Amino acid sequence: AHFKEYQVIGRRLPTESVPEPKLFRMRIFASNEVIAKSRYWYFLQKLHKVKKASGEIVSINQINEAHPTKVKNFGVWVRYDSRSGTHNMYKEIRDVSRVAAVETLYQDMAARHRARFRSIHILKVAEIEKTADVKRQYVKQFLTKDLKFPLPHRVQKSTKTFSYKRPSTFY
Amino acid sequence: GKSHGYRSRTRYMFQRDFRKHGAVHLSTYLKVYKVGDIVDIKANGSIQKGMPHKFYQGKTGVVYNVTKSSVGVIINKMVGNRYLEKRLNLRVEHIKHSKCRQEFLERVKANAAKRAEAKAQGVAVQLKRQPAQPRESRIVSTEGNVPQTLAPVPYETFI
Amino acid sequence: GIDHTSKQHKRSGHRTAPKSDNVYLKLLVKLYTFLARRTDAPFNKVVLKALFLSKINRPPVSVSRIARALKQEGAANKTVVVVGTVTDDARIFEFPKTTVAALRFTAGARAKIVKAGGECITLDQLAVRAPKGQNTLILRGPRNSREAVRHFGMGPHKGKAPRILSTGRKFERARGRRRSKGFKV
Amino acid sequence: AKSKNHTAHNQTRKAHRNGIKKPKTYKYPSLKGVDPKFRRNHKHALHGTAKALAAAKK
Amino acid sequence: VLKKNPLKNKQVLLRLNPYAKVFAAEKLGSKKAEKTGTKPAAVFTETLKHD
Amino acid sequence: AEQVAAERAARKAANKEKRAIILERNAAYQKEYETAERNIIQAKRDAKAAGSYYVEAQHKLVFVVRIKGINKIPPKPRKVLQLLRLTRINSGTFVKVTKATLELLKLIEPYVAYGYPSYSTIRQLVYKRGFGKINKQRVPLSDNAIIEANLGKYGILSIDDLIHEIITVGPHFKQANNFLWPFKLSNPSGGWGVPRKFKHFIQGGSFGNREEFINKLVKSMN
RNA sequence: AAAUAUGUAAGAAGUCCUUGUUACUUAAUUGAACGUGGACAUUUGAAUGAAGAGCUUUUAGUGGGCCAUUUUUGGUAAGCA
RNA sequence: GAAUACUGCCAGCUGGGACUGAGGACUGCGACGUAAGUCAAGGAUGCUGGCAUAAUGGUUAUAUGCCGCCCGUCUUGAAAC
Ligand SMILES: [Mg+2]
Ligand SMILES: [Mg+2]
Repeated sequence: AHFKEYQVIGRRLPTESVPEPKLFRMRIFASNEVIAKSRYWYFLQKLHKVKKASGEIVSINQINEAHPTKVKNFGVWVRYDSRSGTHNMYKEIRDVSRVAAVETLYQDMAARHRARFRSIHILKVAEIEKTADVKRQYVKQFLTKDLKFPLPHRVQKSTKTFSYKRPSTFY
Repeated sequence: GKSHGYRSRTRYMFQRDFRKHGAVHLSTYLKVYKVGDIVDIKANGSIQKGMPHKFYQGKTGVVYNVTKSSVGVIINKMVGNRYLEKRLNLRVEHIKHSKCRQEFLERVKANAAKRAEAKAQGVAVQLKRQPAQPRESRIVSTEGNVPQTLAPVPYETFI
Repeated sequence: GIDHTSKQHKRSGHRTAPKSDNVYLKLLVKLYTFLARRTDAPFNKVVLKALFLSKINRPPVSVSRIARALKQEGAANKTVVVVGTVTDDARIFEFPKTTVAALRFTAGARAKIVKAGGECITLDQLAVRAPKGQNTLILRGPRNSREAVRHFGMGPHKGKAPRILSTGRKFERARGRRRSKGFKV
Repeated sequence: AKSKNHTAHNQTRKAHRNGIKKPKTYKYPSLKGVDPKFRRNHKHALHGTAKALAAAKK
Repeated sequence: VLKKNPLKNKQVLLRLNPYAKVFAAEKLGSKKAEKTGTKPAAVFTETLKHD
Repeated sequence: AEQVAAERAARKAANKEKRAIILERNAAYQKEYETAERNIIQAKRDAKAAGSYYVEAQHKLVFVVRIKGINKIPPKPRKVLQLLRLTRINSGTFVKVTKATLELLKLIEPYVAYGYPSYSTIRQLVYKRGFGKINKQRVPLSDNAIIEANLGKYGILSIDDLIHEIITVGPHFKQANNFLWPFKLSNPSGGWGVPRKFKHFIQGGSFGNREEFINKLVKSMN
């Protein structure tokens, strides 16, 4: 859906042999708290020997964007499962916030590789603080000095089923 | 043709075990059974007399008769759409006491002790067992336990 | 749709409003359904259910059973109640001075009871003497003594009286009944 | 003209229609199969117990 | 003969619950909370803003 | 023997003390509800201020709604649904959260939607669809006399007393819950929100544990 | 050496104390079984639900089946067995 | 130092629309009232117009929209070429 980012902090259940476990923390892009906690336990079952019955979640907090009106370039490292194997990819997206960047990332992977939400693993997402570290041409195109371009062929959708003049596509 | 003998399909069921073959130890002969005891049935392949059938392996029953070297046990067998009563004469090498019964009797005597001691005060004894309740509120601190951030690991061959 | 856990629309299976067309019996069940509705005594409900019963569920009660019930201690002056018929018994020789309320009395039983000094009472006179069943004692005859229940549940190793017309030697005493001829049941 | 040999289809449904009633247990179960030397003494023990109780509450 | 529904029908609402009248009087549905000036710890906010 | 004035006046007076007891009880319940929720909020704030984390208590109550119809159900989940009294689609029941009941909810996960109900949705359920089981009959509540006649042995006098016993899962929760007839809800007024129901709520469907989003669904279906 | 299935138990027909019977048993009032009298009651012994629970008689039709998911046998396979 | 978004609550107010009016003296729970009493409180009443007849309605033929395979039988399966 429209994604939100949460921090989820959890731990193992405390025993007498070891009280105070190590309080692992992860950042999850998810639609809500339930999906966020499910993905948290999914990745902790991939990492450490723990499961939901043997552990607990001590905190979940929404992390909204610090500057939601700054235009950033993000580099995203992704695992995905194809029909024959597992691959790593690095894609970079020029967008205004992290949740919108990963939303366009999920759309981009589903469009160009037919990869689903169950197949995509988000390794990391990070803002590229400096230009000329941008490595893709499709985003390096929009970083030029005095960028301007026209929008040819305007199509205006009509409300009536009949129009009384030939329309114009000037913009 | 088909074959359904008395000990058909009993190969691994009536093997002895690994490294405990041979003669049986004397605790099985020194154990004492009374009428009304609840016993588990597990056949010993080293003793061929007084053997139970393969249906009653792992079955639990009640003693109704005590003879010289054997024990009469009552099992309930599902036949069709009802249970029937089955009486078995088994030598004592093929039975042992059920531990759940003695655990329950220990609960009975400790429970009566609790009721007897708390009857002198009337403090709402609350003698029934309760299952696993949901765990209540707690405060977890980060003093020396600052959270460590984890991320998914990229893919590798590992061969 | 409902996931039904029981059979829908089933009758209760208990007989009410008896199948007989006897008008005096219908008057009696009218009186006792009034009494069972409003006197809040269990005796009236018991005799109301006993009034519905069929003939084999109303076995006769002998005067010997009545006398044996009266020989219970603290029960010498109770009123014996038989929802059904009362037959006599020549196997008993002395009879106490009781009161017996019943549907029907045979001639011998009525003669025995009124000869011993007691009395025979109908159920409506029982109702007007004891509306809540004061000092009563309900007796029932033996249901499992009929000839038909001998053959009920016949099978191997049951000892349960085969349905047979002629008896004696050579009428079912052979192969299947002694081990010299085959097997024994 | 071959036919179906054997199946257990529908059998558990047929059983669980009005099925799997546990047998009725009673106080004082049957003493058949119990050892005759035990029963022969048990008869005399209960006879003496009944005589003692009758003499106590006579 | 007919089920009149509370959460409309204030007559049967007052029939079931007498406290609803003083609830509406005191306006406990919109109750103003008392403000507290507590600030979270620096370790909490840096753990929150940690990448 | 006029018998229409003195007994009527005594009955009216007795109703007046019953009404006064119900009024002060509801005042106490409202006070303890708001102090409890404000104490939880302040405990979270103090844990954040001290640099710790406040792990709140696991919820002791769920509301369970049957979502799948009655055809083609395996026998073990079918028996669990009958034991939880969900014999109809869009039928709901409160369940006390215990390990023994969590295993049942795990068994009938693909046919129910359950979650943690709030005070508002509990109040709306009992007030709108409130039916008691009185000698195997489904009686609408509609008056406190019914509730104090049937649950007055176990201290419950009014509908808000029954609501309090439900939400604070007390000593007589089992008796109050079995007195309550299963709630017959309708289909949701705004729809289910998903194109396809019988996936898990995590998978974008409807069954499973929408742990706190059950209030929106139940308020739409009620 | 799992998972899923599977046996039993979660009391009143129970526990504890005392002492009666016997031709059984013991070196022996030693034990075995059944008992007398006395004490322990609504949290009487986990959860949930109960729609009534239990019992009996009599008789109909049926005794060619087939399909789907999962496990699986023969077969290259089959809308095959 | 604020606002707003998002989510949640109100026993907050209020506008439009549709379907239903079962029951038939009274009894109950309530509310507003000092009281008399009143009320939206255990199921619809008040006011008004037209017509009083084939007008509504029923039946029947036709037209239109959508749907509708031939019955009985054997069979796992029948509209069956
Ligand atoms: Mg399906
Ligand atoms: Mg859909």
